[PDB]
Formats: sequence, structure tokens, C-alpha cells
Amino acid sequence: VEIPSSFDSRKKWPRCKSIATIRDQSRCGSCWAFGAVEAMSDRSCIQSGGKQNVELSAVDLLSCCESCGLGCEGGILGPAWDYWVKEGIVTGSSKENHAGCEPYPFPKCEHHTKGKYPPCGSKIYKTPRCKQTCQKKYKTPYTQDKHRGKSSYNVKNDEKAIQKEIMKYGPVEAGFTVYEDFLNYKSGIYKHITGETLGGHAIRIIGWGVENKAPYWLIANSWNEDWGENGYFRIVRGRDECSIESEVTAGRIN
Ligand SMILES: *[C@H](CC(=O)N1C(=O)C=C(OC)[C@@H]1CC(C)C)[C@H](C)NC(=O)[C@H](CC(C)C)NC(=O)[C@H](CC(C)C)OC(=O)[C@H]([C@@H](C)CC)N(C)C
Ligand code: NA
Repeated sequence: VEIPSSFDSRKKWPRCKSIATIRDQSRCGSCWAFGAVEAMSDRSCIQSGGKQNVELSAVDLLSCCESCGLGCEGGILGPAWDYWVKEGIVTGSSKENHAGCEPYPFPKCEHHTKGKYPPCGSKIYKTPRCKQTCQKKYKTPYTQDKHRGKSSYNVKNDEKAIQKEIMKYGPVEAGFTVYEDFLNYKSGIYKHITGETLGGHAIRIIGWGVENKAPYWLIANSWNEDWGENGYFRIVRGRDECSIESEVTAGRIN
């Protein structure tokens, strides 16, 4: 297929409201689970023609997946997508909206940036317990609120392959190496210039563009709407910047 010079999943599939939703992982290293349930929510809606229009529970995946790593201390993408295929994930929104089966237990906080929420700080929550119970007001039993995928896969470490996957099947999850200067990001096209590694981060790629001849990926972060560009950031595209093209994972419902 011919790849357009820009693409925005929010513009292709505007009925799928999850695609334009920015979440907040709070005082928890649950980026791996947020990028997963966000892209899964998007792809569930896109690949079902808008029939499965849901917000999947970050806390269900975070608390119940035994193979996904260390919970709030960080996790692993492949096993998150396998969990969705095999066990599936219930619905659940933010602490503040408290919709769906299992809403997130942790409140919105600022991630090394200024704004209207309390600062996240340096102290981490304990990983929540796997409770397998829908909130009292939600009248579907937990097991019957599960949304499952059919397949999960890593995407080839090829710019055009990543672009074709996003354009055909929807937003993808992606890992990258976070350096200290990423914490100073306010706007524009990020590339690593200063600072030491802080480990890995997992995000959702929703599209791509070019500004002043500089190509970028358009990415949803899970640090609330005050961070970056109303919750989004852009990062150099085509040079495997911070390994952004090398840890892409996704999957399909059919
Ligand atoms: C989510 C990313 C994140 O929340 N943060 C940052 O990247 C930087 C931050 O603030 C300075 C925040 C909050 C932290 C201070 C806690 C999450 C921490 N990252 C991960 O889960 C990544 C995801 C991949 C796909 C990039 N993976 C890891 O951290 C892995 C997880 C284990 C289970 C393998 O852990 C490590 O890389 C590492 C070792 C266990 C490696 C043998 N540690 C735990 C950093
Ligand atoms: Na901002």
C-alpha cells in the first residue's frame, strides 16, 4: 500500500473514543500494562467496526497476569498481549471516572512536569491484588466482562512495516529506552541529547507526520493530559531512536 506522509488513528477511526483517550498510570511502573490495554481497547473497537467500544481495565492486566513481570515495578509486552489472547481483560476506567468492571485504584499525579494534579513523587504503590470482582454498581460478573484477542505478535523492526500495521489494524504498543532528558519534554520532536538511562518505557503509537522536513511518530503517553502535548509526544522516526522501532507489539481480535 502507499503510505501517506501523515496519519492519525484518531482521524481514521473517530467513533473509537479510546483512541483519543489519555490515561494516567499514577505512582506505578505500569506503563507496560497501560500501553497494552490502550492499544487493545483501540483495536477491539477498530477491528469490530465499532461494536466493541470499551475501555479495558489496566488494573486487571497489572494485578492478574502472572507472566508479565513485576507489576508496579515494571513488566514485559509479549506476555501482556498473550494474556489478552488467552484470559482476556475486563473493562474499567480511571479512579476519577470509576466506570466499568475494575476501574484503576490510583489517582492522577504529575510525572516530572507542572500542572494541576499532585506531584507523583518518588514512592511507588504496591501492585494491587488480583481481585476478580466487578465494582458493586457494575452488573456483569467479572469472568463474563472479559474481552479476548485472537492473536498477538511482534511487529518487524522496519519503519514501513510499522506504518502499514498501524494504518490497517490500529495503534500499537511500543517500548523505548528512556533517558533523563525525556523527563524535561514539554513539546516538539524528541530525540535523546542529554542524560543517563532510566530504563524502559512502554507507550502507544497512533500515527506519524513530518514537520519542517523532520519525520516523527505521534505517541500517546500514560502520564495524563498535562504532560507533553496534551498527553502526547512526537519522537524522531526512521532511525530507531531510543529503540522506538525495535520493540513494537500488537495483536488482533480476528
Ligand atoms: C513504566 C515506565 C515508567 O513508568 N517510568 C519510566 O520509564 C521512568 C519513570 O520515571 C523516572 C517512570 C516510573 C519509574 C521511576 C518506576 C515501567 C517502569 N517500564 C517497564 O515496565 C519496561 C517496559 C518495556 C517494554 C520498555 N520494562 C521494565 O522496566 C522491565 C520489567 C521486568 C519485569 C523485566 O524491567 C527492567 O528493565 C529492569 C530489570 C528487571 C531487568 C532485568 N528494572 C525493573 C528497571
Ligand atoms: Na503539557
